[PDB]
Amino acid sequence: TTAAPLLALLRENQDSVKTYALESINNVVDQLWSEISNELPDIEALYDDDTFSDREMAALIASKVYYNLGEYESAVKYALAAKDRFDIDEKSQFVETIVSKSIEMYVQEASKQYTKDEQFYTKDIIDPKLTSIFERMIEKCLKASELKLALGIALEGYRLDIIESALKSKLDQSTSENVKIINYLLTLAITTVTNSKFRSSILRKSFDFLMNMPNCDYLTLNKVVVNLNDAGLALQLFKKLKEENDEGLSAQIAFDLVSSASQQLLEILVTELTAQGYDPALLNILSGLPTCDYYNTFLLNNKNIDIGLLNKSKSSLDGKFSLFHTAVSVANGFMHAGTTDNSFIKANLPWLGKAQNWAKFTATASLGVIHKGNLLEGKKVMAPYLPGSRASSRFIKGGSLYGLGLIYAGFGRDTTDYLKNIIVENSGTSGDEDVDVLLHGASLGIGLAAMGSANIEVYEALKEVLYNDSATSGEAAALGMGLCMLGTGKPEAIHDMFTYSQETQHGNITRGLAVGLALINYGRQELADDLITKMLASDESLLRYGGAFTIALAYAGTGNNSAVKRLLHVAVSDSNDDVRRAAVIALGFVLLRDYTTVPRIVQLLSKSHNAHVRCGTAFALGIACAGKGLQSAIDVLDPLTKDPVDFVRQAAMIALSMILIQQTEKLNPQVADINKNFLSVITNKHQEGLAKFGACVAQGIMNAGGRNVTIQLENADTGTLDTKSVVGLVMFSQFWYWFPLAHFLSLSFTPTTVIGIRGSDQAIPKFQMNCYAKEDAFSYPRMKYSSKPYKVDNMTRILPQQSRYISFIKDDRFVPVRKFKGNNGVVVLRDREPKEPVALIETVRQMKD
Amino acid sequence: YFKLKKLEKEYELLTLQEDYIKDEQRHLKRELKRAQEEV
Amino acid sequence: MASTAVMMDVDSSGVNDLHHSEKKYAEEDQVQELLKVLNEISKTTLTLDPRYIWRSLKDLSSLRNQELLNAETLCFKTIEVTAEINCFMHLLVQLFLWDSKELEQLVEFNRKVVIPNLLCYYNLRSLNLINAKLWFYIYLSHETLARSSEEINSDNQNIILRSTMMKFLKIASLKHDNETKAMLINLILRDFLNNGEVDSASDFISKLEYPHTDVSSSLEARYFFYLSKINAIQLDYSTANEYIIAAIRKAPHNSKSLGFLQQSNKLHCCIQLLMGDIPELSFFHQSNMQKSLLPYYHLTKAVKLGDLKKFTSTITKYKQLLLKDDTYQLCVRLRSNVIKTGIRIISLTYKKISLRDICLKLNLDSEQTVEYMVSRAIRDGVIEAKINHEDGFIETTELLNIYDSEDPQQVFDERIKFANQLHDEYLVSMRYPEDKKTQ
Amino acid sequence: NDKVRFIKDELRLLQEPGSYVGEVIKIVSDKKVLVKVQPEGKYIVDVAKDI
Amino acid sequence: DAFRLIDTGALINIQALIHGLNRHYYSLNIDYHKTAKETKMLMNLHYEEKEESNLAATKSMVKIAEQYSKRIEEEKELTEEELKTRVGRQDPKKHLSETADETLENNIVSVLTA
Repeated sequence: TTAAPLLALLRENQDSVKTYALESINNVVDQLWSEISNELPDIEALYDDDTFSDREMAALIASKVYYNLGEYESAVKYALAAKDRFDIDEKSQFVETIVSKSIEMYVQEASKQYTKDEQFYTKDIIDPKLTSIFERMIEKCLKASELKLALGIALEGYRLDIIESALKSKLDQSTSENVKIINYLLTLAITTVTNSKFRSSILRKSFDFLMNMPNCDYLTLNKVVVNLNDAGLALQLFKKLKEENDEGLSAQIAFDLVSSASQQLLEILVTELTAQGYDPALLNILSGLPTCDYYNTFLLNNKNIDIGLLNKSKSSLDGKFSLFHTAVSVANGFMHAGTTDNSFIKANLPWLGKAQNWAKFTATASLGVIHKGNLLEGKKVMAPYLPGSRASSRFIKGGSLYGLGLIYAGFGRDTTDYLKNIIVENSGTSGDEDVDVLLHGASLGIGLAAMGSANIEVYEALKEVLYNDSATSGEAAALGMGLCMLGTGKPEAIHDMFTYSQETQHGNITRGLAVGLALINYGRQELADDLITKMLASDESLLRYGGAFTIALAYAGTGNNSAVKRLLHVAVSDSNDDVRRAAVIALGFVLLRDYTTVPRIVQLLSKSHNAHVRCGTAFALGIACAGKGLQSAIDVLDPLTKDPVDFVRQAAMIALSMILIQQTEKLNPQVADINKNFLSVITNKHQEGLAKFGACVAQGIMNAGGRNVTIQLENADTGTLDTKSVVGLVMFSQFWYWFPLAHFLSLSFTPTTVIGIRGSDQAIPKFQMNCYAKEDAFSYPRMKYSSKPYKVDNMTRILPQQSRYISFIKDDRFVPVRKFKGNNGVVVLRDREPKEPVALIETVRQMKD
Repeated sequence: YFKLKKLEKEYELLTLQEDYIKDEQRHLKRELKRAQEEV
Repeated sequence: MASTAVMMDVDSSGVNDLHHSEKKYAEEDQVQELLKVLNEISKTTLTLDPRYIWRSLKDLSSLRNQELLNAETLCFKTIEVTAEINCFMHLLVQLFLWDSKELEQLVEFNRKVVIPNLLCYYNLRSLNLINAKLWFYIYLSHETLARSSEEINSDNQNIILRSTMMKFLKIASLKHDNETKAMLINLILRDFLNNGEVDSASDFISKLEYPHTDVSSSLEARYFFYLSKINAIQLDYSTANEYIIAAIRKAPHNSKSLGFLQQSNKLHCCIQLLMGDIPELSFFHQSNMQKSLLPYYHLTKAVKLGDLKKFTSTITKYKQLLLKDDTYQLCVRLRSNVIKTGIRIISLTYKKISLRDICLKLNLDSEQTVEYMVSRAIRDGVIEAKINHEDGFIETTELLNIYDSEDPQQVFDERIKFANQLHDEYLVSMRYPEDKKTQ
Repeated sequence: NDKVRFIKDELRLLQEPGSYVGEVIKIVSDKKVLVKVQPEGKYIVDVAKDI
Repeated sequence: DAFRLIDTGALINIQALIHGLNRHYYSLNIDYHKTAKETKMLMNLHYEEKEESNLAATKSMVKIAEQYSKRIEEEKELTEEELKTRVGRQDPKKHLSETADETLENNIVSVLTA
């Protein structure tokens, strides 16, 4: 009824009565807590009275009021106080609320405890009551027995105690699920946790939960390992592999691996597996040339060309003297990238006349592109244009130098170092532009292969070549040096770079240093922030400039909002555009992993007073969706493809085309326009060789490597980043700055190849596995899921998706263990039945290799 | 509880995604107002 | 017919089907809209014999027939879920005295609707599809009791209800668990206004306002309405009126202006009384007494003078009408206030008047109670004067200044503080087309 | 920004050599329109590409 | 601008030189640099502030009449402006703010002195 009678009872004596009071009161608290709300001080004093037992009643009673007061930590505290008056399975929303309300509070504490200690939860710092009830809810979550529910909590609950046990307990290997439940959180963990260590702790145990091996997924563990970059695991695997040893099992693991571990990391296992004893096939998978072959094989096979239209472009003009004539030196290289053809190259021998000493140089570099992945001939290809075979131009002669490692990146270190020797040879001297280029073109190709390869010499030999202060030469040094130490690099270079930057007197020499910084500040994230800050602190763009890239290479992929947020305002606020522009551009890296809002994001900067803004937009957006969709994102840029400055749209051309390979034709109709708009522009005499350039490029972009090849980074195939995928962009980023660049863009070029291969040494038995996709291998240049046999699955267009509406036939000799791994390029039908039908097929590899 | 962990979590991104903008604005505000001048 | 009756509800359910797939704003506002158009069809002859057959079929639909109570016989798990609930909504609608008289039948039904499979999972799912009014609007009627022996016991069903509304006050988790709520309070408020002493309203205050936006300004005003009446004997006047001032201002009511806003106005009229302000009922001539003002006018008419007898006479006359509105408690005070008011006016206009000449007004009234009576008056300020009986001079102050003080600039500040009202609001709504146009 | 750019936009346009209003006297097949400039004499002169 | 009309090749422009007869405007691409140093000394443009600022232009009240009248005049302009509500710019709800908003601030800064 009314509690004034109870408020009467309150201070009225006889704790008995007061017992009765509380109790009685407690039942009717719900209505009258309001009336009661005033006596809480006494109620508090009651709860302070150990003499009177029930006062937890009063506490919980107060808790109730506190809910009805909105007081919760109050309530929780006095819910905590109760424990008895309180019970979890007492159901009131209030309870279930304070149940909840309790739960949360734990987390931050736990987080704040996770802050300090990562075993904090193993310890007392959190109110056990909470932790108990918390885990008792985890129990209830365990009883919920969908433990993702428990997991995401314990995820933030940070208790692997919970997690691991719940896993292991629930590990029955739900065979694939206990694998996947991990992945469900694990993949989530990748997305979730601030502290990787926490998640790193995950990856190990998970692996071990998986290393429990009722044939755990290795590619799972691969990226897991690849995210950890822990050789032992792989070795443990490799052992465990060698224990399990099977060609396709080893191969696919190595195929997992060869798709995954960093060039740097990988060599460990290489050395390891070598030292381990091994399967040389694995060591041969470490080549990956099989793919280069296959890719070329694919290319050479699957190249779709129309150089005529390209010729039509190449005939659309010879001009800008070189500069446009330069674009086609490249767009042709695109289609021919790795495809090893002189098609138009001969078509103009007078080409060289219209080539400029740099284009003459540049045209020379265009080869390694065309020959990319040809692990012998490309050298022999450069041989005539190699130094000592002379050339028409020293710069032509220089082009090979760089143009070389295009094929050999990571594999030409020797020749590189050899060239470096030639560099080192001319390093401390010979300011001849010819030499400079010769130096530079070499100073290009050096870090090219040496990229990811840490050799101080590379850095060093350049460092003075750098320090030799040839805007020509020392520029490439500002890069290769980074390329060397691209990574965490070394701060001393950083000092010196940063030093040289301000120190060395040149625009570009000073400039490119920022890159190498950004290079050797890679994934470092929090690390470079100082230099970043220093770069931020730069009066100049160039440091600030690179800082963005630095923050990118630091934070690229995963968004650091703050970094981004900084980068934004930094870009947003800054005087110099290209800073903004580049900074804007640099966003799409730390923003890579979600292209998603990037359009919505750049939608802000889609509009600007400033083109450079609207320039900077195109890339970062065009970057994140390059291997992706969003005509949305695209169509954002189409007005910007009309943004008055060709240079602006020039990007937008390219930027979109970066997205738009393989996507064409009523899958995407607009490509025609886009292609036309190129041609439009390319035909337009009043559209610039800004525009036409990018267009012809963007065209040939869509057409690169016979147009059948793709562009990938943080490859969902692996799930893993490719630094190399990044680089070409970042390289090409400054170009109308330094034109002889874009050839870097060849990096992310990625095969759509589907070729039978084997889970063994490859008879290349080819089959079209035939599960239907709405047909986008039929949506593609001239010149959904029906689970029906798809028409034709063997190489060509495919798609990562149009891959994944198709599935194998079991009926052939060879079968994958991975149940259609889902990745065209990775191919490898695993080999179940050799020395039989499923015939035999070969390749230029099989020819020479 | 859970699919939120998937789902719910993702929306602080939006929280952030929201957050950035005013910043841009204030700049842009100033941007006009400084640009506004010589006009 | 019943068809068209059903057809309308088909559209309702069809719009319920909007909300069914995540679409209230349509549904609720449509349901809101539907609530009005509900009066049309009404009844439940074949609407339901065709409804209970159109939807699907459920135990509760059967127990619902106990409310129906009829004979038809004849011949003739998903779509039939919240529709049935949304029809249980209309069940309540069938209870309005529309399609009902004694809902004390329906009382239990309401519970037996409310409590089972309802008042359960609905926190964010049901969006104020609860109408606790139409819940209680039922019980509202029966509270014509009198009869019930209140209720049950005393009167626990309402105590229960209060506690049940309390059981919602929990359920008001502010998960959006709000809208209907402070009706609960409003109930409880008027329940106080039935019996209880509001002041736990302060706790009800302490919680919230009906946060926030989508609540009907009606309630939001009706909120204020009682909330005014809080300050009534809380003896805050402005704020009370401010409520009214925030109630009648923009509460949207024409049909409900009729008997119901008079109520508002009544107390509203009662307000300026509290301040003795007596606005010109020259308007309150209109849409008033008839059945509301004019005793207030008579009050005003008295309060214009504040002539205690003539004052009292009104009360003497209208006490029951006062009692009818329980504005009786008022005015018992403003009696001498206006007396003191007159005392202040066309009188203090000398730097004094004497003891006895100001006592003359009391020589009109009383003597040396004057001392009190003047101190009684001076006590409150409400006048400004002094005296010395040692002087026998009742010394009546200036009240004279200029805007030298920050007093204007206070108001400027007041104006200043408002500078954000429409200014900040413009940004408050800047969104809607601007943001939805993006869509 | 609507203004901003737009405002800024005019400044560009606020920088002109000029636009000569002119008196076309005629064309020839030359696609040089034969034109008397209003104060000046005639100049047979190419057109705007769009006209 | 700066011309130097010929190239090596170019950024390497090329043809007209070897084809002879290079003539044109042919600008170069200008830039320049100084420092943050003189920048200060530059932005030093506009003892000092205190002497230069608050207090140095606290002169207002001299004009309060105008300051009024200026504000006074705003009023009229607007009844006017609002009226047209009953097309293109001069619009009934435009100069209103830009007018009554210019006398708002300049009138608040003076308060800092008092």
